[PDB]
Amino acid sequence: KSLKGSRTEKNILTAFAGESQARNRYNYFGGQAKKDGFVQISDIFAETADQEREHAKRLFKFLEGGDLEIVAAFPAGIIADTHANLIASAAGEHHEYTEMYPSFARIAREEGYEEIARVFASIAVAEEFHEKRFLDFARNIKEGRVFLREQATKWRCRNCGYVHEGTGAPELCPACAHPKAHFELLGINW
Amino acid sequence: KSLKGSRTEKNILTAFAGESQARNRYNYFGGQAKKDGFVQISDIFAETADQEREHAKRLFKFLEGGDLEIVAAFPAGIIADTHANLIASAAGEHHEYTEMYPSFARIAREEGYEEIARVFASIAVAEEFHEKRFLDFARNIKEGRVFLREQATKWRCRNCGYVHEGTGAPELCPACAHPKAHFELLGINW
Ligand SMILES: [Fe+3]
Ligand SMILES: [Fe+3]
Ligand SMILES: [Fe+3]
Ligand SMILES: [Fe+3]
Ligand SMILES: [Fe+3]
Ligand SMILES: [Fe+3]
Repeated sequence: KSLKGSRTEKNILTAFAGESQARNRYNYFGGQAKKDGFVQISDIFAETADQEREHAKRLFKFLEGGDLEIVAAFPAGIIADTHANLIASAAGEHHEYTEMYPSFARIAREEGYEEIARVFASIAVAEEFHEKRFLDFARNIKEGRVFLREQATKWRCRNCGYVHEGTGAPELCPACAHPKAHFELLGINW
Repeated sequence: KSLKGSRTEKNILTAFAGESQARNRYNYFGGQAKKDGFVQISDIFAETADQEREHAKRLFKFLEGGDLEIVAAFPAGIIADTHANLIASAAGEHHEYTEMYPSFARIAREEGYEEIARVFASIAVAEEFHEKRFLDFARNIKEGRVFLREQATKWRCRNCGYVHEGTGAPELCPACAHPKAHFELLGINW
């Protein structure tokens, strides 16, 4: 039915607003990650920013009216060092899939908007992987395993694609001469 | 002084939230412009989205705390045809420089935050050009002068840079074979 004048309508705008701020936060965090020497982590933040843009677009496409008042609490800033930024992000992601989305999906059902409850529940699934990914990176940093493993693996320079075998990523890539910050664990997903 | 517990603090988060949603709206509007056959207009929306990201970043950098509750009305959606999207954008831009920013700048002063009042007043200046730019494009569309003038001018294909002299942009660019949608009025600003 019509969305105008329902708790769900107000809920979609709230989700859109939080997702909108998250996209900006993740992009700023990506910038700081790059300046901290974590290029792979920098690009993940950027990718996540992009994915929130898409969660925001699906929700926005449901909206049909003019002005709508919202009451909501959002994190009042802070761009810190990368490890802290990763911890703050996971926490935000955590609240979305554990509290915000489940609740909004539940309400949309009570109100006869199953398709929107379907979308709200599906976004939460993606929000769970974002948190996990942020948590793993935070841990690697804290344990110092970002650029060095205990056993010998293959490392890839994201800048030129040079593959390196060893316990750790080299100081400078021998092909493109870009620094260690550009190396990641070689991955294959096909 | 400290920003915590001031009307200004709440005002910065509000500006950050609205700017955050504007960046997403302008990007969605850019997509629709591209699908409407207005590539120059599409890129302007994209550029504007990027500039709001930067207004949002300056404001965000002032924030120092945790969670903060906000009460505010935001436009509850709508991606329509390009002319309407341009009209809605100018209106939003209009409210920012005429009402929101002046007011927030005024309050920041009463509260001893001159530097923030300085930033708030400077953003409004940029918000005034965004509106004007959106208004001109809306008018050209409505009057049908997007791809055709009364006197003969020079038109440039944004895709390959081919310069065309005439009253109107050609159906297909002769160099890159991309359609009329890619042409703009040749401009020089140096
Ligand atoms: Fe999210
Ligand atoms: Fe997320
Ligand atoms: Fe390399
Ligand atoms: Fe703005
Ligand atoms: Fe603007
Ligand atoms: Fe061309």
